[PDB]
Amino acid sequence: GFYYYQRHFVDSELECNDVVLFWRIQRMLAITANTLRQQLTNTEVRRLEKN
Amino acid sequence: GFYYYQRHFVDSELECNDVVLFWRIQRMLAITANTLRQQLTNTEVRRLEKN
Amino acid sequence: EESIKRHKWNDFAEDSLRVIQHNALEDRSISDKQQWDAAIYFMEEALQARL
Repeated sequence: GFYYYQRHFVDSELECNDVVLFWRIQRMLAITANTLRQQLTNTEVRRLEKN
Repeated sequence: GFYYYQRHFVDSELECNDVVLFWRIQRMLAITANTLRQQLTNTEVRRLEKN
Repeated sequence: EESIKRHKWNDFAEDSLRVIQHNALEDRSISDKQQWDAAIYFMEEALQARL
């Protein structure tokens, strides 16, 4: 239950801030990787060829 | 209705969100009445006695 | 008659209530069955009157 997390009734009830944390950093790492890749393939590789 | 949200089942029409609105409004009615009472009983009622 | 006219309510309440009211609404989280039932009760009452 993600809903049990949403409940946040008590510690004994599921308190899954941990899953949402690791999800957030999942997003951070994936988006960082794709941004770096995009700059590489559309900006830096052509500059590399020129150099 | 609680199972639907544990399972995230896709065919589930039921979503119980109006409940939160009227819960919030009930509690807001309580808070407004209590704040007004406190202003009455500690500030305004004694001013009324003086007047 | 006279005692009423010599009293005035402190207008600042309008601003304080604005904050206080928001806070009571701000809790959108029904964490357990008991508040779920209280919420459904108030929703049923308010909607039944208009119905």
